[PDB]
Amino acid sequence: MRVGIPTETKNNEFRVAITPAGVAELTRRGHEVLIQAGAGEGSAITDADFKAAGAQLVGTADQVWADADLLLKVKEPIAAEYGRLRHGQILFTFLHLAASRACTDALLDSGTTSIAYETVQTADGALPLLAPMSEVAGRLAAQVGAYHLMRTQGGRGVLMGGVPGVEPADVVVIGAGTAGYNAARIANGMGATVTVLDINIDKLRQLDAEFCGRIHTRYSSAYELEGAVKRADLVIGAVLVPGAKAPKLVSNSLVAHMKPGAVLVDIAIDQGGCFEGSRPTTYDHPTFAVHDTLFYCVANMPASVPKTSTYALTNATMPYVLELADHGWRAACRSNPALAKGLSTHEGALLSERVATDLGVPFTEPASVLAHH
Amino acid sequence: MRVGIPTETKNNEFRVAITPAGVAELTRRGHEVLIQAGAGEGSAITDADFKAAGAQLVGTADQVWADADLLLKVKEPIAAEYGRLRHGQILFTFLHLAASRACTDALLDSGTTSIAYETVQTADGALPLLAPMSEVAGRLAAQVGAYHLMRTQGGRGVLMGGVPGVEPADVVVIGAGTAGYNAARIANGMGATVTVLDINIDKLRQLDAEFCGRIHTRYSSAYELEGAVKRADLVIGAVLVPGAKAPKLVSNSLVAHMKPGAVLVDIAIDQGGCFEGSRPTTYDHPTFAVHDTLFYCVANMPASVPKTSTYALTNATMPYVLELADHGWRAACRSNPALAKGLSTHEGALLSERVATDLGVPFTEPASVLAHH
Amino acid sequence: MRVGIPTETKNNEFRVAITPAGVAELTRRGHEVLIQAGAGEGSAITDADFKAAGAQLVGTADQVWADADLLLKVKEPIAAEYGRLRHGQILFTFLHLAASRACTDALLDSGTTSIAYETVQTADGALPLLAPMSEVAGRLAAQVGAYHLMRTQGGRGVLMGGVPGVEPADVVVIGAGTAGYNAARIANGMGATVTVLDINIDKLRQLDAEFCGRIHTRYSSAYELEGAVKRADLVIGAVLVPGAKAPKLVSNSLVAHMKPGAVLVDIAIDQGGCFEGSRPTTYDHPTFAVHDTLFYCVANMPASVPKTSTYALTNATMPYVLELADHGWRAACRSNPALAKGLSTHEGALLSERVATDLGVPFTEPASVL
Amino acid sequence: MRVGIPTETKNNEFRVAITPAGVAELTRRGHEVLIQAGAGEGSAITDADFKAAGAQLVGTADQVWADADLLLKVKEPIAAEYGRLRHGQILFTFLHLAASRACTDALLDSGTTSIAYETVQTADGALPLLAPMSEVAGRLAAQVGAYHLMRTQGGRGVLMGGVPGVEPADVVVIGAGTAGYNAARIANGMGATVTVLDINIDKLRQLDAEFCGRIHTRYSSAYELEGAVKRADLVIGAVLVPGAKAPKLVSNSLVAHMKPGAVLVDIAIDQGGCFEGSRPTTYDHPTFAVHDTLFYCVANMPASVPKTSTYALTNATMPYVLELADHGWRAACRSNPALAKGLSTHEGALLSERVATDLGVPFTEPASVL
Ligand SMILES: NC(=O)C1=CN([C@@H]2O[C@H](COP(=O)(O)OP(=O)(O)OC[C@H]3O[C@@H](n4cnc5c(N)ncnc54)[C@H](O)[C@@H]3O)[C@@H](O)[C@H]2O)C=CC1
Ligand SMILES: NC(=O)C1=CN([C@@H]2O[C@H](COP(=O)(O)OP(=O)(O)OC[C@H]3O[C@@H](n4cnc5c(N)ncnc54)[C@H](O)[C@@H]3O)[C@@H](O)[C@H]2O)C=CC1
Ligand SMILES: NC(=O)C1=CN([C@@H]2O[C@H](COP(=O)(O)OP(=O)(O)OC[C@H]3O[C@@H](n4cnc5c(N)ncnc54)[C@H](O)[C@@H]3O)[C@@H](O)[C@H]2O)C=CC1
Ligand SMILES: NC(=O)C1=CN([C@@H]2O[C@H](COP(=O)(O)OP(=O)(O)OC[C@H]3O[C@@H](n4cnc5c(N)ncnc54)[C@H](O)[C@@H]3O)[C@@H](O)[C@H]2O)C=CC1
Ligand SMILES: [Mg+2]
Repeated sequence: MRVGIPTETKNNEFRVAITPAGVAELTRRGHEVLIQAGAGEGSAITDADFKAAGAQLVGTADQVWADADLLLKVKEPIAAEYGRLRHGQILFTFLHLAASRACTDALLDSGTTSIAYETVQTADGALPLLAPMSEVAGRLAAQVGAYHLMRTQGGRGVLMGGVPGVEPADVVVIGAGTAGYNAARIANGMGATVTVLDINIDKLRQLDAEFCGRIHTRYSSAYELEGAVKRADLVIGAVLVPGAKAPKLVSNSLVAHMKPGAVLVDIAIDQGGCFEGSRPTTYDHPTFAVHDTLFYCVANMPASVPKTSTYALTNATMPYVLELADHGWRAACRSNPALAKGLSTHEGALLSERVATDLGVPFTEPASVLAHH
Repeated sequence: MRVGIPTETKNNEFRVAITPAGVAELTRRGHEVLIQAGAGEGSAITDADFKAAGAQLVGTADQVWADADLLLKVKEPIAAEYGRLRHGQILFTFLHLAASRACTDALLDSGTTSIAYETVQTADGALPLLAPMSEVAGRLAAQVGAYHLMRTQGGRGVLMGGVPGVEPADVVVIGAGTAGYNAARIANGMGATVTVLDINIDKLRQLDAEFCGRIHTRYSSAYELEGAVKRADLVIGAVLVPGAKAPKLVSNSLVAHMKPGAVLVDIAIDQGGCFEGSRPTTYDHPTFAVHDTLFYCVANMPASVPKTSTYALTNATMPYVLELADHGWRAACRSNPALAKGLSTHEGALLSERVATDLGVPFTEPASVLAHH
Repeated sequence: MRVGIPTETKNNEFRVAITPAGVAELTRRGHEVLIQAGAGEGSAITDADFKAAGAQLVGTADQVWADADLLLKVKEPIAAEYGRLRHGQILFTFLHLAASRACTDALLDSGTTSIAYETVQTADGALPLLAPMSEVAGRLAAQVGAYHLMRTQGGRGVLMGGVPGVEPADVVVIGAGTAGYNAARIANGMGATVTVLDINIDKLRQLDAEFCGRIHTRYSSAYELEGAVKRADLVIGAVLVPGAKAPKLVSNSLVAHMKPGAVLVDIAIDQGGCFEGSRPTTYDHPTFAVHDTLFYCVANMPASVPKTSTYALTNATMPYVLELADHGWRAACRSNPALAKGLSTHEGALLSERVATDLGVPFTEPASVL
Repeated sequence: MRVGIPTETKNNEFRVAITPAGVAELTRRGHEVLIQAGAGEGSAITDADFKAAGAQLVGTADQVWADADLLLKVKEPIAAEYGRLRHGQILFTFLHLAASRACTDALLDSGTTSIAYETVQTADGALPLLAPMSEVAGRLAAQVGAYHLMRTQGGRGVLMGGVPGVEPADVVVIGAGTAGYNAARIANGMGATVTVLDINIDKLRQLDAEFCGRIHTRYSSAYELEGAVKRADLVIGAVLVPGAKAPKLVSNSLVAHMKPGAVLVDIAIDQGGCFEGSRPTTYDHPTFAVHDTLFYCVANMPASVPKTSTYALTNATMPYVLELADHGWRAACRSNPALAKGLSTHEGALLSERVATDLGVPFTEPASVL
């Protein structure tokens, strides 16, 4: 088949959905790889690099979308792209549909077959395609929160680690999964006093073992979260219900009780945000004020480190890409239950139950389009 | 005596040279404390805070300078303050004279008695007043370097710590003293691969013990510096020869051979900069390009974290401030050789040999102004 | 029943198939334990140590083999022992039958019932009796790579950990499984800069968390693998692909590009080696040159630390030995599918499909004898 | 001035007294650096590497010695080199003149000015040019001890780290100084249970603080030492008594009570062993039996890892070398009392009191030549 990779178009999106190694492997398997000229430049992959691997370089985004049977992207199609969505094409990208009725409507109305990276889910419950991005986003959350804590950024004016005799920053991380663990680890590596909250006590046990209690753990209740957030210099919101809209855990009323100059980084903004006051921001204008605090709500965090994140992502996705290319969406999803959990839309049908409930749209069973005859 | 603390006037300087605890202790000792209205607001110390501790709040900077027997500051006087310098006043602050003939001439021509925080030196050779600021600046250098490595900042687009399976940032720190050690420590905590260079092998031994060889150490020669710098994503310049102009260790020629979008943070900018291309920058406009790299050269780094740095500084300076108030400069310096080593100017005489050598200006022995009659 | 443990007879094999602790447990359960005099001396277990535990010490190998209902060994029987193989006896040892037609035929001709340690396999797919040997081999690879890096051994002359101000050895481990993990851990403890490569990202993620990034991890793409190997003073090959010969990941062409005196330790030599240029070496002549490089490829690494290895193995085999002794092979294999997976021969029948196809011998389904 | 570096000519000596970094610093300052073709090959430094840094490479040892004002070496001049020693040249190398009347007399007869690396000494009493060699030797001790513990080398057959469920090696380090600290650190990083003994309780506190109690510490007495050694798989002797030969802390009688196959590495063999049974061993035959134990006694351990050792040493000597070249011996020694402590010979006068006492030669006070 033809697999196509357009340039990413979201604000400051420097990533690309394939590397030369992946192109050479698709070409070796008999596939045709079409890449928009310049697509890899943000990640320092030249057109010449992609060409040497076996790709054909096309001039326009229109032609990539039109000719590709399998379309690989990094982020979700935005408004100026909805017109390129096709019936009978497979879209394989991050989608975050529970957070976007407009994105969902566009996919459904086009009749396309889309599979979301972030809902591909193995039997142990892990999300292997989201994982590398959560690792990047969590590590970044610690450094951006540290940066915005500087008084020159409107922040409280506290050094992450303090210095001998002087208190460090108090950091609260909500969520002890991939992003929360990575945020906690880097914040702790910067010398900050880190508390992590989760409702999953086994994830708290993992953190407790790994850092020998140096990273504090608290069972997450409204009662506990409220007290921890009031004491915080920096709050990192890192919760997830897979494929679903994030719960609002930090109320604006609570934020009104925070220290002036406190910073809140909502990593969960891609799924709607776990702070009441959260709304999507961009790398161009990443922050806004709520009461006396600073909110940071960038929904494509890993875009700023594309030399890291482009490879981290494709290291994980390529095995699924190869199966989709070789066998098509239906056979690949039948052969691989984890891939099938990524099924999002097909021929006008919403195949995600959580997204269906979250948006108030009718739900079609994934087992129906995968049923045998 | 009257001890006067004006508002700092350097770009983004939120620190103040005393706290209410210090003010209360001088007042207890029978000294009058004059503070410019608003001097502590950057460090969240209100005029009310200073008044409750016993300070007289004054409206203008002109009055503080004119009335004060001992004038406490954080940074060196700048041009708009040159006219405020006075004969018969003791000025106690960070001076960095070897890096400013203009500041030196202004202090000499005024006839003022000045004592540099950064040359107060104990018999073991340590600089106890520079140290806390070096700790702050070193920790900041790592977080600020990480930030500027983001592609959105014009950086290489590499995450400090990488993520599993993907290479982390390569960080080179020049200088294994207080600032370098602290920069290495934080960069390493962020997951970067850190190499520290020094000519002092016992400082390398210290780092090797502390992080179990996780922080790499290399004997500093031009040859090792070159190889190290060419491989670096982030270079942190942290060398010092106490009281002297910093040596130029990274040439513009070497910078031309660096990776595109590499970041170089010159902490040693306050002594003239240890990179050939360094010139002083501000928190408003901190970076500029040299060849295909970004230089960061802020000479007042600890100003961005005044909640940490004002307290760290005053924790260290206050013991000396008390001796100067109680006994005046000559008796205090006679009784404390460490304080005497900070002596910089008196009545048009330059009392620092390193500054005199580096500026090509006549030197007068500190012992001669301290001699008994 | 009677459990017999003879002295190992293969060259440089100093291990033994039981310790005093296992002897005491068998004996407490009512079993007789027969041990050949001197069997434990290679592993620093004296005859007195075994007797104190309850063993009957026996003068000759013949008597042990003759009187044992269950015969425990470390290595496969070799040619001078083929006549000792016995119908109605259970043999439990490392067999590696796909590697020896001679051994397979001897086992088949003997009518004996044999169970191989290396194919005992639990439901998650782990091999609990190979595991301890992979741990030992991994840890040894770091120590032996360090030694051979000394210029007096023909290596580059680089100390694993450097000294302050001086560059440590650059160590690359290919494979993040049991042996590779253990290799990485010790080499990192010796102060080397360690990079681990794997195609399994979960295993890299585990290494990253455990050492907080001290041990570097790279996804095993051709570009990353070749880059890492070119920079390396020491390469440790610790790859296994289930059911297959080791892939040749390091080509002679790549080796021509390495630093002179660089050392390559191929743990996976027991599956053919994961370097193009690997071939079996010996404790007598453990290294050979390929290009300007030193290869080390010893197939029986754990034999070199028999005091450690004997305990690692027998701690792992113990629960299976106790079930076999208490219940007999058929009931024990019926009750424990992990054990049943080790079933190798019974009464002239070959019970492993992999061995059967590899050797060109008729396969008999294990279900048919159970 | 002209700084000359000849090839080392002692058997198995493959270090060199300068690196390209050193050559570049000397040449940037306007000095001429002359290096015998092939001098750095043992340390993986090619003639090309030296030339690129600014060295002139010369075909013969004779030319280097004849043309050099400052002659840098690693070992003492040997008999074949006595004819090359010159009045008006400065020699800077490890000399150990107390150990050789023949070398001392050749230096005196020649009229040469010589400075011993090993007696350069700062005010706190430290020997900064011996220090990197003690670091290398201590780290090497742990790796070679691990290797010789293998049963295939005649050791007990014990892996340093054990493996889960199995006992690690018991390692005893005698001396918590530079070599001892470094041996303890590497042996601990290999997973061994390490106990360090010293009479200096402050060195013990440093070890306790730095490894959080994981490295065990015991006050050194004959009684404690007897107990520790009897439990040890590996003993590392790393004692130094300033101004004296190594005390014999481990008697042959004690060695008789040790575990069979225990390994003892005597780092202090250069002063001429802290074990009663120690005698010089060689890289050809590095170990020998005492009772049921294996002794390792190599007097030049750092020559094993020349790439590491050369850089460790020459990074240490570099600032002294730059002073000598920039300012000549007289001004450099006057300005640096540490450097002056290394003064050995000048114009037939012997400037070390210790050497003059030991050999029965007249002593000339170094201050009288300065
Ligand atoms: N902004 C960006 O660029 C990126 C955002 N993300 C987002 O980060 C979020 C977290 O991702 P992962 O850490 O990979 O997920 P994860 O599933 O590994 O962890 C989420 C954790 O939140 C916990 N949790 C759920 N509800 C909770 C509650 N009410 N109170 C306390 N804890 C609760 C869960 O128990 C779980 O341990 C997701 O929305 C993900 O899409 C990920 C990558 C990039
Ligand atoms: N920009 C800012 O806001 C601040 C700057 N600083 C500055 O940072 C600099 C370093 O301060 P500290 O770390 O406290 O000094 P320190 O004395 O503790 O350490 C300096 C280190 O540089 C090494 N060094 C000197 N010359 C060298 C050479 N040629 N090559 C390699 N290494 C060499 C020394 O051996 C020493 O270990 C000073 O200039 C200090 O004033 C300190 C605080 C704030
Ligand atoms: N020489 C000796 O004396 C001994 C050798 N061994 C052998 O060592 C080998 C490794 O054993 P274990 O560590 O227990 O296996 P394991 O199954 O625990 O791990 C092997 C790893 O190799 C990885 N791998 C596969 N293909 C790869 C590639 N292209 N690049 C990088 N990594 C890749 C796998 O993903 C897996 O994580 C086996 O052949 C085993 O029999 C074991 C004991 C002793
Ligand atoms: N074989 C070789 O190639 C090399 C040998 N060496 C030798 O290693 C030896 C040790 O050197 P360094 O560690 O640098 O000396 P060091 O002075 O740093 O430390 C020696 C330690 O031995 C301790 N010690 C003295 N008497 C003791 C006793 N009765 N019990 C326990 N501890 C005692 C001292 O308190 C001191 O802490 C020296 O003889 C040195 O020449 C050094 C380099 C290479
Ligand atoms: Mg000079």
